[PDB]
Amino acid sequence: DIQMTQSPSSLSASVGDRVTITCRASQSVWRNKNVAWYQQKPGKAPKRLIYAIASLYSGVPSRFSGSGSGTDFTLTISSLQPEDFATYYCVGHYGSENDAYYAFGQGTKVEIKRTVAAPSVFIFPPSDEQLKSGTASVVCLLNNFYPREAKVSWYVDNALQSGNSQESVTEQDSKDSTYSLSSTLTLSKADYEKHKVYACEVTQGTTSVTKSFNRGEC
Amino acid sequence: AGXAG
Amino acid sequence: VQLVESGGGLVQPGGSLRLSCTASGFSIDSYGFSWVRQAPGKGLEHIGYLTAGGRAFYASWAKSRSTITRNTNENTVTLKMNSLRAEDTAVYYCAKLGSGNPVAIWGQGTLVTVSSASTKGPSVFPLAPSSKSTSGGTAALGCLVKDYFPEPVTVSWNSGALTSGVHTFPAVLQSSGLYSLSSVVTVPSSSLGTQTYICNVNHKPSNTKVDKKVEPK
Repeated sequence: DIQMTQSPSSLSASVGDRVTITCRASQSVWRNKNVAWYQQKPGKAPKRLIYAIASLYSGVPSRFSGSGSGTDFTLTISSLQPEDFATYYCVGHYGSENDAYYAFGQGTKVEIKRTVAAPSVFIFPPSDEQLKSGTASVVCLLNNFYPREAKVSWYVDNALQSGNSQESVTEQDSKDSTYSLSSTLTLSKADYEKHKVYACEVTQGTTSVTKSFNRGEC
Repeated sequence: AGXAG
Repeated sequence: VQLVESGGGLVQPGGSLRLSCTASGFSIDSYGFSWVRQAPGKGLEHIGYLTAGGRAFYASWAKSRSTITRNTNENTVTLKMNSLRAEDTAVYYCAKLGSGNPVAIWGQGTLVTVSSASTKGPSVFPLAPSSKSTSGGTAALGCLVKDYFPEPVTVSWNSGALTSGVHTFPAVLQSSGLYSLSSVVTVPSSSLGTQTYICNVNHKPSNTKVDKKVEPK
């Protein structure tokens, strides 16, 4: 039935910037009053910031504020902080004395632009415990870097690997606004013990960093 | 009214 | 004032979910309550509203399969949804949304996974730090949490006493259809001989908890 469209769908802004997110309803909301704004941080439940278009919940910092009339609404973050990294949703109430409906906008992801930071790169051999099971996971960790885009390649005895690895990336850290990334190379025990040099190569811009180990040297 | 319906 | 949820977990396709929230500290007919869901990685979706007057209204997408009720004697509100498909996998919430009133109350949400696959506990392996660091006085260590189903697993370190520098990565679906994740932490290398580091892995869907001490070498 009802729709709500937020704009933009995502944005990047600097700490201290003023941020504005527009919400836009397909009908007039109940009493032209019932619009709230919610904030959802990674792996957390949504948290209400604003209700009744402009009332600020007592648990929320005063840099959040809302405005708007009828069918168009606005959330303003007056001085963006690292911990404001989140997806923001407007929610609207609708209906008559005989109808009751709620609709959510599609969400606006707010990302924090910060200065470039090179990752610390760590490489982990498979544990002896796992090798007994017949499988070998080699993990490469890229810790606390910015920006997010990075190319991570595996090399086993200087042969480039394809199709035997998976990546996972965190969301922006709520304190330093960096990312971390893991890449996991999965081989059988038989494959793992047939080679010596395991290397993970990380490329960002004009720099590549390679971390390696020689199987069984400690 | 606080809510609709 | 709380709104603890119950009734989630692994459900087979074609089956039904039944979810209930028990109001702790007030009467359920005091306020109107919504049911909301969020598929992994997606936005919030309103299922339906039970007005404090007792009339239930549903979004058009959900009217066919959904029934919301309340039991004043039970102090509970209930979502019933049938003919479940994979697209119904989501975290489900009961909440008074507070679009216009100062009161807003949310359950903690429970994941409902619609799948015919069986539950499987994780294997936990150490990601051990090297005895001598090669990263300027910082050591990385962690635990690899492999081959479990369904989600979620939670990881803490030293029973929650260690939070700074922890990264628990989002799980990845493996080609086996089982999940895997890692949780890592960076600590001062000088602490490796002194400080004990234990990852606490909880997989509530299989009623399995694993506590692993991660030692150098």
